[PDB]
Amino acid sequence: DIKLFGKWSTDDVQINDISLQDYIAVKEKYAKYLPHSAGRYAAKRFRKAQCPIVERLTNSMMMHGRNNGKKLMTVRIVKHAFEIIHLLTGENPLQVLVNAIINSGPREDSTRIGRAGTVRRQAVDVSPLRRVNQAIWLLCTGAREAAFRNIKTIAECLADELINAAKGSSNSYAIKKKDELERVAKSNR
Amino acid sequence: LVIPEKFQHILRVLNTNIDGRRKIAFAITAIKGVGRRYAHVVLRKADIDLTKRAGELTEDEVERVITIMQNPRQYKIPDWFLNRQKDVKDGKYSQVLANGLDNKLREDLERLKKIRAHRGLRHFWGLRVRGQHTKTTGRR
Amino acid sequence: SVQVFGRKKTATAVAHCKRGNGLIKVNGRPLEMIEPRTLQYKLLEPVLLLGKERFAGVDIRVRVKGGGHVAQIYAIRQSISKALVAYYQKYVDEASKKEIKDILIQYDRTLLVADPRRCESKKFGGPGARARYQKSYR
Amino acid sequence: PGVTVKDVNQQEFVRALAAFLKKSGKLKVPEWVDTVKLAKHKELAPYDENWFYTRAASTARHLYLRGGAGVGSMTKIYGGRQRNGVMPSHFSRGSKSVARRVLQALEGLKMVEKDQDGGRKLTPQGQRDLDRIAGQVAAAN
Amino acid sequence: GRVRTKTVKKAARVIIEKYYTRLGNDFHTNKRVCEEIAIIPSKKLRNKIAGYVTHLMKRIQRGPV
Amino acid sequence: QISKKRKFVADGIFKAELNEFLTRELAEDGYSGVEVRVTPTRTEIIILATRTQNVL
Amino acid sequence: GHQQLYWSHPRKFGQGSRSCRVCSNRHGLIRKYGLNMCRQCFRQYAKDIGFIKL
Amino acid sequence: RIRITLTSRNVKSLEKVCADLIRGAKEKNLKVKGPVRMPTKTLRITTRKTPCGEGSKTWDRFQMRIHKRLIDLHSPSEIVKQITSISIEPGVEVEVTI
Amino acid sequence: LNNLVLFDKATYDKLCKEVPNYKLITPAVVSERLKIRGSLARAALQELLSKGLIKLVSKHRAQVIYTRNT
RNA sequence: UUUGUCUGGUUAAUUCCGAUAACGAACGAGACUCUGGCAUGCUAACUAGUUACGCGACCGGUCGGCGUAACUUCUUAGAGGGACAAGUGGCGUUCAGCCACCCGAGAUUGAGCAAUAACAGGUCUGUGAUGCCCUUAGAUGUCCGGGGCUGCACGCGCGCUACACUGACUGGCUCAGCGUGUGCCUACCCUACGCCGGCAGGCGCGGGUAACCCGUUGAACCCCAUUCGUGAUGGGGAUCGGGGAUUGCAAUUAUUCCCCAUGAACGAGGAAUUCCCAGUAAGUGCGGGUCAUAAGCUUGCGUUGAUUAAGUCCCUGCCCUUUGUACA
Ligand SMILES: [Zn+2]
Repeated sequence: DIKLFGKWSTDDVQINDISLQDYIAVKEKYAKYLPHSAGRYAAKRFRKAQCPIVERLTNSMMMHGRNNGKKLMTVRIVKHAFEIIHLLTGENPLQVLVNAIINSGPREDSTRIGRAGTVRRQAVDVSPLRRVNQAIWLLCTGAREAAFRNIKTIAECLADELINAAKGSSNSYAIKKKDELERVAKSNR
Repeated sequence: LVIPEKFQHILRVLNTNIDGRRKIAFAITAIKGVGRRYAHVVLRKADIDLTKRAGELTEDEVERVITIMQNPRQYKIPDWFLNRQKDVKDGKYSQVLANGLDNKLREDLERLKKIRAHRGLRHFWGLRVRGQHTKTTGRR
Repeated sequence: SVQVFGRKKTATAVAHCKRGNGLIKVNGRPLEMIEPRTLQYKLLEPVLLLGKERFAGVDIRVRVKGGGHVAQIYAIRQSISKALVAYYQKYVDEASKKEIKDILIQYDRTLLVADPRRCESKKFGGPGARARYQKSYR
Repeated sequence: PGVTVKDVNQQEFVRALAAFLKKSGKLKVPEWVDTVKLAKHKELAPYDENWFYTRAASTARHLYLRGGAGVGSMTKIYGGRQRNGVMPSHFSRGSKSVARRVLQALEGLKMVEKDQDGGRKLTPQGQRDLDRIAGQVAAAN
Repeated sequence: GRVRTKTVKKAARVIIEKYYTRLGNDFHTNKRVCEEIAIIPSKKLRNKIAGYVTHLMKRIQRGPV
Repeated sequence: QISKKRKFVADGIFKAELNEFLTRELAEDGYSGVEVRVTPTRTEIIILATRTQNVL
Repeated sequence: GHQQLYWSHPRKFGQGSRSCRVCSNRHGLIRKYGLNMCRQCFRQYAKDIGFIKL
Repeated sequence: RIRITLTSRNVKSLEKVCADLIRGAKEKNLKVKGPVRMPTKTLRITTRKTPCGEGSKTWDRFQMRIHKRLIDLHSPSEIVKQITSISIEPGVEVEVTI
Repeated sequence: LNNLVLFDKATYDKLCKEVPNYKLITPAVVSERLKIRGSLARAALQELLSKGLIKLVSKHRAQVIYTRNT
């Protein structure tokens, strides 16, 4: 009965996509007590996918240079943000992270061609691991930039960002940029 | 925690507008000659709890702040805190506050400009005073 | 009676494990008294994973030195797990050791197997191992 | 059970020993405890004016854990990080005046003696006075 | 890249032309064979020679090289 | 008295100055190098040369 | 000249109080462990002292 | 209680002379406690290569190791002269105190 | 930002009659909709736990979490 | 003069396989030395530790608290062992190898070394290495003294510090590691502990030529509570005044430090561009250098420790093959 943070069951949450079924690692083998693993995971191609999704989530919040290297600060932030999910919405938060990452990866994208500086772009589609990590990057942007200059602190902003990609409101910078960088691939066609 | 009827939205004491919406030892920092390291021992020796805002205090303890503030040496603010510890002209131990630090500053500047010593000539010409390189830095 | 180490880094933990009525003490403080508490489950991971019945005969005293704080935590949990497995191989039968090693390894391999990564040296011409200075052209 | 300092949580125990070193009234308070900065790197005086009792509480806890220490090692324990302005930051040592006056004031109430090696240690009476306070935080949950 | 250089695959073949009655298919036997049958300086060359005579005995007994 | 490190360094400076001075005098002798061997009855300094008759 | 002002300056505590023990220069010295050579005379005699690149 | 202290810059001559000294003292069977390996001090001096400072700023790294050992034995202190007459190999030097 | 330094007369019925009907009560919750400083948020929302209409869910030096007691 | 040295596959590599008028080789690469990762197997030890004891101190537990007998797990460091694309599946002209996965400490650890031969590359300011020219006593030798390299309508580059709420300020808590230490020339040192000050410091007894003393190197960041509440604000601490101490023959053109005061742009920076692939970038401190005083630089050490790629010749350089010459 491996429970995340002591309190979260991993047994029940619903990945409703087939394409990210082996690429969101949350189910029973990847049930861990903590979002810290101190792992060796990015040492090969495709061992970084079956890092747990919570561990990738707290590492992608380490991003800017004032907060480089500091992991337990983001373990604390993700702990209070998950408690903010359980208090504001009251559903299992692992469905909120799974719904945010499944819903917010952009399914089509654009590539630059044109011999390096005349802009004619071409639309192709996205690999699912690129969709997962693009979704975590568009979810960690938003929330830090929307709690950069505010009276709102970060934990409510990040948990509301995962909520706002879990239900698909278009105040969500993950969902807003998802629609924008898929619609320019719609436009360059 | 509700505003009292004795709450002040401003103070204008010693002719600087002290805002009534800030905390007291950080409300008093506009007077040149009190900063915070002077301020917290001022409110230590004036026997006021620090927790209150600027409007929450009555006028009697506030005038105890100003009256003990002008001569702190009567009330054991000790001797190494002092702003001018040996004056050039008076030779007394003093802590000089808003409008008197300015007058003593420009008199010491103009005394340096009178007697042909180095530092006021460096002050008058437009240079850095204390030995700095101005070849690359300080351009206006 | 065993004493068997675990290390992650220049942090080095060794647990002193002999027969008793149950104990865990890391340098004289027990396992519920270590300073980082966002990492509280890492030291408790054999206690939550194996259960307190699997520790039911031993007195484990852990002595640590060196490293940082988190490397010290990761040496504490590895030294505790190696302490119980070394006691179990010497004094209990080896199928219990087989059961405890597949329940410990398959969760996380740093509980039984060390970390060979150490900090690589600075070389000249830059402030780290790989990074280099800014190299103006004109 | 038997409750020593090493078995209990160290965030409440130093404040309860500070409550005893306030409530006895036999720790002397010198004349300048209310206007001082506590090393050359800190900016301000303490928020709470009860810093002297808290500092003496932690000092006797540090003499509980490791004796054979002096003032010059008490400043090595109590250093910190100096912000230096536009220069890089530095590590700069703690004050010997506060450690000298705290350790003589803890010798004043017959709680603290010197070591045979010239530095400091606990008495049996000062050992007793800290294990009882560990016994009294041990019931408060 | 783990390509074997000239000495570890010429010296292994001149080790295999003679002394074929001692060599075999297991690496740890041939590694111990290689110090009676040669004078090799230090062991990383000797482990590389032993790895190529194990790969060559893996190749050679099902046809001509 | 003196350290182990400063003893080893100062004896190395003794080897350096002895070989440099013996090269700067003895061009004709076939000078190639010197050999120190120290026992406390007598400290022995052995010169390598191919022609001894100009060494004497 | 006069022997009360000629070389009367203190040649304690100076950059002119120390020099290379081989080549009489004072710049870029190696002061550690009692070498007192400048860096070039370190690099000539380096293996002759026993300091070996490894 | 006489302790002989060996020091060198190379390990192999020091290992031969320490083996020879303990073989000469184990053939006569005095009480000898074994070689106690004290930690090596690396003297490192990192100088710049270029004599005028013009190139691409490559740096040079020299080092020298000092290997420090001892043997300690309980004996009459004039029996101890006869063991230190076989130990006169270059490199290693012998310091004797009681 | 122009915030209250202490409570106005009709701020107490807002503090007592809107806020325990809110889903999440943090010190970042009240100050956006009240134009108050966060010091009023920390002191006043700490004082309501002695009025017993909230439950403390988490406490940290940066982030404090309260809610409705059903 | 050419082939050998290549159409191709493969490699980090003229590394190899293969084709084949070439066959066998040498230098460079690789091998090699040093370091990192493993050992309950050996050797082991008052300048290193574990533990069973014996006693003291405190309410079985705690004790780096005081001293003894067995061991070498933790410390030190030698002698050998060990990882080889070796085992398996697939791809592959079934050949070089490449990819995947178990068993395993480890399935590209990092640095030194560095060929043919050349540049009008830098250095005559490292040289009692120097060739010639120069000056050589109203010196360009050589000393003593004030001054200078520090100057500023102004550019360009290396860097540091920040533009804050993951923060700032105050208290508590707990952990490293490379190493330095009393000197031919020659005054120049690491500092325990006790007393006096709020600091730099003053004063004295001690220890140390080093695994012994500083030193369990009680390091910073990180962690846990207090306050602050988006304001050019309690961030920014630039510039600027009086005072105290240290060094030194001497601090003015403030060397350094501390006390108090003062609060400038700066709110995340445009065209161009720099650096980087696992303990890596980055955040953060501690040693070495220079040093009578000493680091916004350099050289190392550790600590907290990730996103992203597992490829291409579009760009920028470079090598090679074919090709053109009136260029050598
Ligand atoms: Zn040199």
